[PDB]
Amino acid sequence: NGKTTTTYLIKSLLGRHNIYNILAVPGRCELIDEEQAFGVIVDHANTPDGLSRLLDSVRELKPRRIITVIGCAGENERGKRPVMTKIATEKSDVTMLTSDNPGNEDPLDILDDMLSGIGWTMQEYLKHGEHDYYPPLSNGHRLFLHDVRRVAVRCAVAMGEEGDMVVVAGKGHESYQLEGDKKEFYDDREECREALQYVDELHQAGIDTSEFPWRLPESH
Amino acid sequence: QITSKVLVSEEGMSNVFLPGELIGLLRAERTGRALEEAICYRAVLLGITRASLNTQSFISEASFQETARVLAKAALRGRIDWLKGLKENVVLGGVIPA
Amino acid sequence: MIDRYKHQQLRIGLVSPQQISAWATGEVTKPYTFHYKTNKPEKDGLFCERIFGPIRIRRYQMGYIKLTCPVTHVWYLKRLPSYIANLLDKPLKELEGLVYCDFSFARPITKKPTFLRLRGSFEYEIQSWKYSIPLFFTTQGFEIFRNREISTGAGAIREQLADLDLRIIIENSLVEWKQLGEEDRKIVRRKDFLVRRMELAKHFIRTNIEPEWMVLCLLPVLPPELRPDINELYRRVIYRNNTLTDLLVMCQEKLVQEAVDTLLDNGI
Amino acid sequence: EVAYATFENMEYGEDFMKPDTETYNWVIQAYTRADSYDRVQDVAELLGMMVEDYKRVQPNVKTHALLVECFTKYCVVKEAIRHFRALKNFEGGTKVLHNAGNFEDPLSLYLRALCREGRIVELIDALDAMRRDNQPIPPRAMIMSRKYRTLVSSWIEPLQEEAELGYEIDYLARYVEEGGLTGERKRWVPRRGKTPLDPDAAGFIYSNPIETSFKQRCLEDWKVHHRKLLRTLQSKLHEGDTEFWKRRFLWFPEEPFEAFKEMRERKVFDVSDMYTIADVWGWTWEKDFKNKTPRRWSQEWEVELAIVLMAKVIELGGVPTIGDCAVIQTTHSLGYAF
Amino acid sequence: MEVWALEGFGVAHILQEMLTPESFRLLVRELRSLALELNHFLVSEKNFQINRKEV
Repeated sequence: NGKTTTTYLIKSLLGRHNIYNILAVPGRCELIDEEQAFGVIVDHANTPDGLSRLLDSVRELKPRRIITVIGCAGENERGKRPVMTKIATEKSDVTMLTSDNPGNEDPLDILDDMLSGIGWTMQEYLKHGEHDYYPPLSNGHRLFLHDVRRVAVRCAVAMGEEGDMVVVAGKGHESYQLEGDKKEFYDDREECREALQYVDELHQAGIDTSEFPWRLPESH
Repeated sequence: QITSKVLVSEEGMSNVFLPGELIGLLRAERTGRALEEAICYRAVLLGITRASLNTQSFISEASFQETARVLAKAALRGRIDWLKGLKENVVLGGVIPA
Repeated sequence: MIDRYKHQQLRIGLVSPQQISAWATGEVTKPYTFHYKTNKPEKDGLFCERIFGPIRIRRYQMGYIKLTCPVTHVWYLKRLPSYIANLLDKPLKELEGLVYCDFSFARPITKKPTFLRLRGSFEYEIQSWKYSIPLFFTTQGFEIFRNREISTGAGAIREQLADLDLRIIIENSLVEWKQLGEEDRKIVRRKDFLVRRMELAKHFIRTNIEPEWMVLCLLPVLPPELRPDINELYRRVIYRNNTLTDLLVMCQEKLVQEAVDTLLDNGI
Repeated sequence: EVAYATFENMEYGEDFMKPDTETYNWVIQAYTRADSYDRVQDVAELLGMMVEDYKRVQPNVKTHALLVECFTKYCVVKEAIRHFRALKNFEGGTKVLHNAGNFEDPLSLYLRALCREGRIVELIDALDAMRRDNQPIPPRAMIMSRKYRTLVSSWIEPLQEEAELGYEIDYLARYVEEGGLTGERKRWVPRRGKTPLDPDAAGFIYSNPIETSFKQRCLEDWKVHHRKLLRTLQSKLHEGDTEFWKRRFLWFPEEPFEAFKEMRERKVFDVSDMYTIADVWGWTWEKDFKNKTPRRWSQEWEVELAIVLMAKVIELGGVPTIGDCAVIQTTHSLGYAF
Repeated sequence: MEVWALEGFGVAHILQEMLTPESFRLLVRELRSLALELNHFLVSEKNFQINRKEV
């Protein structure tokens, strides 16, 4: 742990794990700063214990809420899909499930495996969408879902408030989103960077993006 | 042919008959003896025009009157014509079963 | 005696886009009938010899037109009582404007995630949907999920038909039918609507006809020998359909949809 | 239609060609196992023709097994119950209906349809017939829902909800045991197509019946009986009593009873034509199940049915789940701890 | 009316000669222009095999 950040420091930061690195970075709790009131960090954590360690380091910073964007790779690592959802829903105030690297597997099938870790199914979630209301979990946390990673990342940034933290885990510094066989170019840092710029015009347009679904001015 | 049909009453709802369905009199009689599934029906007098548009052959109906309405309904349910009648086989150019 | 058994049957059914292609292969792409100078059939036209045969197979060989935008079949939309309107449980007035007027339908689908609280038919346009949302998600990323929150044209209807749960329709119609029973010209009329809807749903379940085939994606073309009026209607559909694919708008989709309605059943 | 053409050759032929009981069974079986289209009206009319031939044709075990299978598939449950009662009196009985698990296991579908509609009293009586025939409950009958409940407890009416169990459910254990590590898991993702997502809809023509609790069924039965009472008040129930209606039955005249007399004088209709399937097939037990006031649901009644039902399932080879026990000594006999 | 008279006599083969198929093959193509298919199937009374006639 801490080899990459220490190497960057030695050649030339958030959490107490970076204090050790200072005593002794792309995708390593990388803060995305655009002069806003909430922190946005992009990390490469894609394992149940990596996510648990990451979310416990965020909680010690004392944010008001933690908003986590997480997904699972397709065709591989089928055992962590329910595990990472249980961890995210018990450590994050709002959880946004999405697609990390579907490959040749359907993204809604992976999300169904993830939903099984908290006792849900895709059909039940879609039924709640028809009634335009997604209920909270047993612990009072919120879970939302969208199979398009670009939509889910930016919608989570739009849910940020004053003194919150938005954690975009899974990819980190990787710059590809594998769909089918093509490795389409996709950078998580750019999506967070661009969503912060245009979140102001979205709010003054009357749109309420506090949760799912959004409340447009012309919707009741 | 005018007096061989009954109309399933508006209150007769089941998985066998639907309300407003046109069924043969003999079929309705036989089902009544064997079931108590809300088989409620009244005799209806069908004019020879209306009786000719409620046959067992969509080909005969489509060649008689209102072809577009007949074919649109039959095509949506995959209706099958077993070619028992005479005009059905005349259209197909075969040998009539008589 | 034993009857000399003879079992012959013929059936009609709505045709899939795949079966339409299988008929032709064969795509007619030019509105040309015959060359002026050579007096020969124009290549890839309504009389193309590579599509229909040399100038007997021209009496039986079909072609097809690849529509850039899907169009509803006028038999199942306008001929009262409407089949599409009855199956979708929406009044034909609110559903005809989705085809021929400048309306848009929100939340056309229910089997994929959505995040906007829009629903129903919007006669106007959503103000934020024009600038703010496409800018926030970028245009390239917006086009992926655009036709999942609100759609327009006959294509929106086809998405509703394709996403219908026919077994849900039967149970919802039955419970609503009984609820009216426990409780004067509207109650009786609504009961007849529910019986037709559940009858329609049952036939789709036990057959191989898909309800989304009521919206045409491909347009079969009559063989040339049967059209030595119809030719002008075909050219009109091809002309506007080629115009629409050059632009790629909604006003042009109405022109394509209206032309197909004229070709299939005029006077409606 | 192939088999029905041969049947018509026999029905409208000479005396030595007339259909027998086996002939009706073959034609009924052809329609029940048709590949496409709705055939329930064809079967019901054939049944009426067979009943009209009672003086010469009587049913056997196969006739009732086919009719139970047909009405269950089309979810005409109340008619499947009538023919299952007649099937009980035949030795072998439920095994013939089981069909060795073929044709979507009609024995299990009958049990599932009774569970889905809250007809628990009928469901227990069905299990009694299976016991006397040495017939174990098939796995298709013991299918498990998402909340891990079976027919033992699916009609107690917190519906589609789990029980407390005294501890948190391990959803990762369920994920592994459902094939989540090898790609063999059942995904509950809605998809386009006319194929039901629920595995309990397999075998039915138009999906399984909607879930109705035992409490709703008793309430609905209670309302229907009083609707009949209100209908006869405007005009004791006598439904199915042919002898009573024959007594009341005893230009056509506009007056009803005068018209009935003219129908007999002109031989239009007489009391010899007044018979139902119950009285020509010797259904002496059906007068016990009709014209009686239904029993009102009580939570105590629901519990004792569940204890009886759970005992029958265990002694017939079924394993109720840990969730089923909590919803309802027997829990620990299965190796479960709360 | 001429068809009806022939049917009343039961002269099935005379009626077939006076009608003859191009009348039905052309009908199928015109129905295909409306996205409808009209298939003619023969079911064998011997082995129950379904044959799609070339129409």
